[PDB]
Amino acid sequence: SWSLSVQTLVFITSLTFLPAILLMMTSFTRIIIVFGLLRNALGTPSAPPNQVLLGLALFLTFFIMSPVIDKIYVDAYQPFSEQKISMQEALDKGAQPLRAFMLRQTREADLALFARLANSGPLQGPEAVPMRILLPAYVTSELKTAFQIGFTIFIPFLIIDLVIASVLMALGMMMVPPATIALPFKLMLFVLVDGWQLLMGSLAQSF
Amino acid sequence: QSWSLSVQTLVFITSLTFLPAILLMMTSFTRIIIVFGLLRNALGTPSAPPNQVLLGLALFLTFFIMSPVIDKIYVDAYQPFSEQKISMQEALDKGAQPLRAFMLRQTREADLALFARLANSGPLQGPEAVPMRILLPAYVTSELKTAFQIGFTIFIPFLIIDLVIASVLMALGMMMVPPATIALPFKLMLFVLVDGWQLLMGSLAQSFY
Amino acid sequence: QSWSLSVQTLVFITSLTFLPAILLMMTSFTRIIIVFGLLRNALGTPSAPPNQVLLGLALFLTFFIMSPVIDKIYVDAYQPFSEQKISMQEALDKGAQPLRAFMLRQTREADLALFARLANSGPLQGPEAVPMRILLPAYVTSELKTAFQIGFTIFIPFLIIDLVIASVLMALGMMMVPPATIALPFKLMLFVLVDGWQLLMGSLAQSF
Amino acid sequence: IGFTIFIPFLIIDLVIASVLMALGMMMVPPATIALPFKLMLFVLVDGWQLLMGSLAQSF
Amino acid sequence: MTPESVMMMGTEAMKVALALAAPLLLVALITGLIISILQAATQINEMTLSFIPKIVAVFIAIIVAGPWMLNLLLDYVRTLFSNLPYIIG
Amino acid sequence: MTPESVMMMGTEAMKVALALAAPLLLVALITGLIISILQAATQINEMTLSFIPKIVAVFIAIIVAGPWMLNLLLDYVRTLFSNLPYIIG
Amino acid sequence: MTPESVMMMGTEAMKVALALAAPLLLVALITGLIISILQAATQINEMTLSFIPKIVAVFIAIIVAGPWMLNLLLDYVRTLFSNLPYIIG
Amino acid sequence: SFAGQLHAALDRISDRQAAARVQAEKFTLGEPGIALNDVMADMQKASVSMQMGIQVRNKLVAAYQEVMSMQV
Amino acid sequence: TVSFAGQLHAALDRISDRQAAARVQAEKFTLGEPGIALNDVMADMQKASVSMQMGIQVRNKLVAAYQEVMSMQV
Amino acid sequence: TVSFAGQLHAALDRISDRQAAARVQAEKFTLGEPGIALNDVMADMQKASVSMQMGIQVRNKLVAAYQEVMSMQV
Repeated sequence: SWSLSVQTLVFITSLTFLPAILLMMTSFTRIIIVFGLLRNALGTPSAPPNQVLLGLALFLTFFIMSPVIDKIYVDAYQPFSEQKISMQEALDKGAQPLRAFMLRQTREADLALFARLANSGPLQGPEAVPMRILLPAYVTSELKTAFQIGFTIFIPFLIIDLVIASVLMALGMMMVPPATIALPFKLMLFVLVDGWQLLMGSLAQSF
Repeated sequence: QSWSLSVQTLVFITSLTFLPAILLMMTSFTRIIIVFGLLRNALGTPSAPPNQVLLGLALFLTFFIMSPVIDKIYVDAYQPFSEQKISMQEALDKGAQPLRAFMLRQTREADLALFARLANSGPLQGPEAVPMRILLPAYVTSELKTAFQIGFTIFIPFLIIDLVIASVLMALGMMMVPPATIALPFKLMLFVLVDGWQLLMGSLAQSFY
Repeated sequence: QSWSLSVQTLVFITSLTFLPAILLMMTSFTRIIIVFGLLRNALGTPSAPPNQVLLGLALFLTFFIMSPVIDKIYVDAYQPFSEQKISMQEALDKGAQPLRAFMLRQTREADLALFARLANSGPLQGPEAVPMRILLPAYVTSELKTAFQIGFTIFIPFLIIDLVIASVLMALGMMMVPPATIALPFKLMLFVLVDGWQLLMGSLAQSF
Repeated sequence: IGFTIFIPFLIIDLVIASVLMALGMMMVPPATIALPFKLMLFVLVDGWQLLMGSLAQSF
Repeated sequence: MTPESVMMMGTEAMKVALALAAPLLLVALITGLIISILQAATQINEMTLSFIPKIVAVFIAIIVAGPWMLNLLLDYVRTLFSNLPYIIG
Repeated sequence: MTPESVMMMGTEAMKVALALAAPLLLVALITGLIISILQAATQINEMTLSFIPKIVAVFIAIIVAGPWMLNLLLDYVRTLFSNLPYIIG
Repeated sequence: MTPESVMMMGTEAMKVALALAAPLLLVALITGLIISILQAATQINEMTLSFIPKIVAVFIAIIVAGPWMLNLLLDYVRTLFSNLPYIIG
Repeated sequence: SFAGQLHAALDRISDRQAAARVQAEKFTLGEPGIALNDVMADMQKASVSMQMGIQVRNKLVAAYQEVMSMQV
Repeated sequence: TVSFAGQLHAALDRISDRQAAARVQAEKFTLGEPGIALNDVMADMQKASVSMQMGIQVRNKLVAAYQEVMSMQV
Repeated sequence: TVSFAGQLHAALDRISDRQAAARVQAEKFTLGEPGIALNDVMADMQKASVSMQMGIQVRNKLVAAYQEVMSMQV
């Protein structure tokens, strides 16, 4: 254990990187990109405010991190009080669940690329991946996953738009823009199937 | 000859303020983030990944790219500084050389010649004698040109997709259909199936070499 | 007549306070910065080069352009002051002359007349006696006008490219295809091929 | 003063938009093409000098 | 000010705009109408025929009348700026 | 500068623009008109059949003349930026 | 203060907006419909010749009814600002 | 690497603080062989080192915030 | 060709040289050297302190100017 | 014809003359020139210090005001 004043300095300094922790280490990027792509899908880039989407992504991130938060509480929050482990052995012990989660959500190709970017030859085991190699690989994997989910969301709305345009063309209309007609049908399909709750359920299942 | 401790501390803390300037004008960062600023435009989503995600990804990529230069600076210059075998002035003189070489290898000769002529410098015998005042802006100019080249090349497959989709839409008589919204999911498809992000970062890292 | 040392250092620090104003309104920083901003707007990429990169480029270009003036100030004014040959007042007066000449070289007579008539100055014989309070705003106005001229001229090739691509798309019947998406990569290609960055910086330097 | 300073640039914007859309190219952004012409109008009138003259003579 | 001290100024400004834009719009409409009538007379089925005549007509009209419109606009703006100090009262 | 200089600069500008566009616009117009005349003569009532050949023609133009339209434009731009320090005044 | 007063506030405001915008929109619609029916009668079809008279008609609309709009909107704003301190809660 | 160097610097500063505090504590009890001037000099050196660490932290945080505020 | 980096290096070297001279004189006086007087030691230390304070203030003004210039929106 | 730079120059010069006069009076008293009294020397030194502090405060207020005026968002 080192000095209390140094501990305060380090704690307040690490408090600054909270957006970095939320974005790079948790899943917040995935939900935020999925929400952005879904908003782009419905054809209305300002229908729900950016604030509301950010808060919804924050709540989803909190739930989906609740198991990792519980593991942190068991391994770090509690034993720091009983003083069986503290300072070093614990902060790292508490960060271990984050490492397990990010290993689970990271693809092998990104990790391989970032290892050969750091000349880390003897990285043989999969539970001793350094943070420098694990973090950007995890972010890239999250970007790929979010884009895939966005395309899957895109498919039904694209189908509806194409169907509306095809019926307009077949009915004889050649000048009517299909977007105006298809927008309320997109909304009634989204509400009627209750798209939002199934979307969040799938995102939670998507881990 | 060594500076006093007070002067050394003053110089160190003063030079700590130039960290964003050094990062932008001396490291790889400028080429990376700019390309990202164009890539999010090519995909059709200006929102894209958030700005901070792209900035941090560029920072990590920059650190990985400059790992050899940082290691050489740590070995040649900073290690004698910590082990008391060098002064601050000599350390500053010695540690910049690997970074100067890194900047020079990505510097186009035309820009370097332009800034020489504009500073009215005398005949430079060889690369080794190029002043930093001439190497810095020339490196930034060449960096911007290279980033624009990479971005324009990146803009190609998405243009292909947009043109194909628009031609298909117009060949069917569906003239009133805006092809941007239709082609955006297919651009996302193209970036997903080919593993666009990993391929792009690998290409950037190889480009710097 | 020589200021005491404490007054001298007070003047020095107070003058160092006004450094950004001198850079913006007495050097070539403002024109380069305006042209760079207009060029960035002209490519359709409102945030591709970060503001700090362009600011650093403009600062270095300004230093290179003003190197002869700084050399004249050093040789004629600052060097005797540093060797205690002349006092601070006369050193500042001698150092004003090269910068004043440079600013007069890049000002428009109409703006000088406007500010002279506005300030109710008496008739001035030749460029030798023009107060700095009169020359500074006129020089700033002339720099603004010249920067806008250069930016408007630069805006032309990208306008040509946009018009030709829009016409090509329209003649094919593609009524709902926006031309910006197709024009941006070609704007980048045009600027790359002509060696745009170094050419534009050389043109800005040559105009001074 | 400001709302009448705005007038010529609105005139240029409307003229350019009307010409562009009547010609057929309705997908172009009129402001993008209009900005260089606004700069041209400002520099060929001597906008800065005349604006200072007007501001001074407003008193 | 007054609604009139404003309506008159706006009317003069939009008269200037109408004078500026009248030649281009007129030649564009005339060319489009001529091409369309020629197309209907021959019963040719096409929609993109008129665009190129439109563009060359507008281009030639700009070349022919550029000095006139530019001088008119410059003079109008110059008098507006000169009269600006008296507009406030 | 004088307005006349601006008119001359714009004149060379739209001359270069027309030189760029005509190799493509002319061939597109010719293909469309030929297909439409054939359609009217054969009474094959369908407009959209005129669209498919045009693209190919346009593409053909590029692959036959893309270099030239690439080069000439540059020979203008490299001049314009080199005339920048001499147009001010 | 009561929600009835608020919703009345919105209604009257947006009816004022409707009165302000109705002449211009209706004039444009009538001009477009007239040009369209003339095109149908003459069997002429270019999408650009309907855009020409619309601008002229809508711009004349400000000449004729512009003072009325300017007087109506100013009266609305004046009354709203005068009654502001009596609908406070 | 960089995190390792930061950790080493923080450890050195905290060792400074701990040594100064322990020396002052021993001197408070009346233990022999510890002089007042040495205690004061060590306390001032520890304060100087801690202030240097604070300043370095401030500069690094400001640089990080400036970098992360760019418009891509 | 006058360079600002050279001038800054020269000023820093002058400040360091004055500080080193004062420190050396004080060290020699502590060691009982005969030809050094206390008043000279104190005056030299005060002059070195004044010079270093001037350097600090100039650095502060320069940093403020740089941070103002680099905070533009171009 | 009133120039604020002229008034600032006049005030700065006046402060300089006061400081120089006090310095020369102390110089002459040290050299043992008859006709100079210690009390007047100290009084003029303190007056010079008061004038310089007044100049410092005026400069501080002017610089602060200039920075507050010059940082507004236009």
